[PDB]
Amino acid sequence: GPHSMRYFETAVSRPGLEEPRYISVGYVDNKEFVRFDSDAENPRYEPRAPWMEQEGPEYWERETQKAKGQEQWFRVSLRNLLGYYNQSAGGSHTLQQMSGCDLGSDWRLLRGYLQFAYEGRDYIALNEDLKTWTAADMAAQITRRKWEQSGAAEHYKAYLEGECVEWLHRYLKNGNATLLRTDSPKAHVTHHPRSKGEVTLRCWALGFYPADITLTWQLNGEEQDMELVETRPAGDGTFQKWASVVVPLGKEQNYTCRVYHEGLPEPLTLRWEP
Amino acid sequence: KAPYNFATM
Amino acid sequence: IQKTPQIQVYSRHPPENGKPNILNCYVTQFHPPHIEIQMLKNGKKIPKVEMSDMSFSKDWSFYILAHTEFTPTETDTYACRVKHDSMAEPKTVYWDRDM
Repeated sequence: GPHSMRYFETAVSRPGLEEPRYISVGYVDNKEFVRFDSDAENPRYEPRAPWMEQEGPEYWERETQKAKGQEQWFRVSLRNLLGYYNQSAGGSHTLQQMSGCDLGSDWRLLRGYLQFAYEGRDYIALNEDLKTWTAADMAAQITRRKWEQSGAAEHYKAYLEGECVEWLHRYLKNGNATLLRTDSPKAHVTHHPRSKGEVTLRCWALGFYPADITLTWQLNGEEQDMELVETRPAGDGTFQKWASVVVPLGKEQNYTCRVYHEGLPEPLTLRWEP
Repeated sequence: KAPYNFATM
Repeated sequence: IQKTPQIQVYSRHPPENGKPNILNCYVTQFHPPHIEIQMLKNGKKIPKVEMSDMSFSKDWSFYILAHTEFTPTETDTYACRVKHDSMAEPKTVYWDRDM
């Protein structure tokens, strides 16, 4: 709580070609579990989590036919924005969608999401009320008055309160084990010369999942700038992070790292040891 | 299951 | 408009001279999604480079993990050269085994 479900769609128009590349990617509780990609040999929705092999062949056929429709919804919407911003079809353009629902700890719908970006900037988003819109540009006003005109908000409201919550619920029962899974970080601190006689101590956390993790250094007390790096996939489903610090030579046994990760039964404490 | 959009832009 | 990619080059498993491994090139924070990522050994393109499916972040920028098998030695250098429309030049970032 909040358990959640999103679909992240992307349509990149391709100059010359008749229509665009479209990618849909579904997430439950932030893990990818389904995915459609239009330039695949046979383009279909596919599972991206073992516990989606559960679903039947009618599911995939029906979701695949949705992608095909979305694909065209984007092809159109692309052509239309081209007009709004006075663009040509000689250059590629990108239209993106985030949508779905969060469930509060009481399991009822907490928030709905339906938002768009053009060229990677906010364009139009459905407000939390699920009735109105916020528009970034003048250009989005054209689309806004269109969607106010056509009563677009309600129909998306229905998805968000219905199918989103229905199916999130069913996906959460199906994946329970897998979605609660956590791998613990295996940590070590390494020693690197840097200056003279100042040195770098770097605490690594390796092989963890999910990616949410906190590394902190400590000099008896509590940390002045330690460099850290943005959490990084290892490529095997686990993640990596490090936090380094600048330390005086010899005077570095006083220096402690802590790794906070939900899969850890206890936060780890490390320090350098030759 | 994914959404399907209504009025285009 | 156009966001310029960030890059970490790093291995999957801690490096050991002689030990086969996977080298990763995590490129994030870029837009438009179309990007070209090459991994280099000693200034030469590594031929058979794996490329994950492309996903976007909640702030709408894309990320991809480029990766390839490799066997770090005392001597060989590895880099990742990212070519993107948001930059005039490619950005080449060397793998550091300490980093």
